[PDB]
Amino acid sequence: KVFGRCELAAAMKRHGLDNYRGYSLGNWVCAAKFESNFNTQATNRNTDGSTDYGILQINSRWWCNDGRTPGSRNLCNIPCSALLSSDITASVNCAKKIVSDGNGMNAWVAWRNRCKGTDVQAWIRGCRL
Ligand SMILES: [Cl-]
Ligand SMILES: [Cl-]
Ligand SMILES: [Cl-]
Ligand SMILES: [Cl-]
Ligand code: NA
Ligand SMILES: [Pt+2]
Ligand SMILES: [Pt+2]
Repeated sequence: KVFGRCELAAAMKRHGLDNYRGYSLGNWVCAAKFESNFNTQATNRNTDGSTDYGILQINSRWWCNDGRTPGSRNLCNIPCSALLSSDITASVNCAKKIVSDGNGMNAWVAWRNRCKGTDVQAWIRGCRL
């Protein structure tokens, strides 16, 4: 599913991301925008052989099982395919563990390079929330 901007902002707010670990909703909407362009079915293979999945590009090295990432963990206890659903629950639930892990939203490289320190409020501006 390709979410609209305000559509994803509502879904992410419903699922408790607004100010989750201190990160305002705009940060999560931005991170989705640059990780996946809001497409739940986004996948990207990494040179190390892991794959990133879903709206927040969650990596199989740590967080999910795809059966093809040797040596990896599955800390969200889900098949990576669950991260591709039109329903964002598995992605958000897994992202809450990721952002709790020590480095906050720096775990999402696109967030650090493109969202951090910017006017992230713009991403939710105008949305009924
Ligand atoms: Cl947009
Ligand atoms: Cl915000
Ligand atoms: Cl694996
Ligand atoms: Cl933090
Ligand atoms: Na894995
Ligand atoms: Pt909804
Ligand atoms: Pt939820």
